[PDB]
Amino acid sequence: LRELDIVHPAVKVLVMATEQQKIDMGDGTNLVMILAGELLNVSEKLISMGLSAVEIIQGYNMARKFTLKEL
Amino acid sequence: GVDIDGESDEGVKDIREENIYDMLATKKFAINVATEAATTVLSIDQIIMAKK
Amino acid sequence: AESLRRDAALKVNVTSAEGLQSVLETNLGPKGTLKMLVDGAGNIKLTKDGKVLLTEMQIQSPTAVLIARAAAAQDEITGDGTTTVVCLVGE
Amino acid sequence: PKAESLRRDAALKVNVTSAEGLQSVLETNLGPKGTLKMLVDGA
Repeated sequence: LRELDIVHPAVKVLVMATEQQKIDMGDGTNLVMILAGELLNVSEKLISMGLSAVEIIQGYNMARKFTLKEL
Repeated sequence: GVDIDGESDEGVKDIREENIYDMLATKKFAINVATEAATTVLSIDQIIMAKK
Repeated sequence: AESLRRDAALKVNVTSAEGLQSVLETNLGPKGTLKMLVDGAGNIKLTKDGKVLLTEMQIQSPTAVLIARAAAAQDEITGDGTTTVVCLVGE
Repeated sequence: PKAESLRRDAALKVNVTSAEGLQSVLETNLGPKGTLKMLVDGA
């Protein structure tokens, strides 16, 4: 991702998110890229049904606090 | 866990055998970054660019 | 004779207002959406504020130019409701 | 993943547009102040 310059924002955010994991920690660079990429793949079923992307974000925010509490 | 072996074996191993675990700083920090990464993509319904 | 008939230059202004409002219709209130601004040098600027949006885009249509220029004076005084003013003009 | 997105509404807008052109022609003969239509079969 460092040698390949990114233009489209969706991939560029994942590149900037990789630097967030790489600078603060020496492990988990592949954990962020794989997990964040699958969240958009499973979201295609909700986008198809007609659920707006606004309430989709609200669902992940409520699930994030429930996940961090179980960790 | 998940079996990482390259040879056919019945079942899977245990975490205590190879002592393969994930750190809290690696798992907890990766969740907050992954959620914010997919949020920006879902928040963009269109792009605006100009001529260079 | 060759007289009167059609003013249809109004149709361009009406269509220009619908296309401009449809872009800012996506982002409103706390439920709004994020947009990208590219200056051509490779800088990706992600901001929901319509004040920075209208300055980074260059529209050839004169209808959207008057709306963008008039919105700059309101942002220096009111400083809020940049998208709201645009949605009221197009609708 | 196949597709399900919209009912797309497009076949309905074509039906409305087809009725707009039909009324616009036929509304000219309405009332005593209307206009008289002519038909030619080619013969």
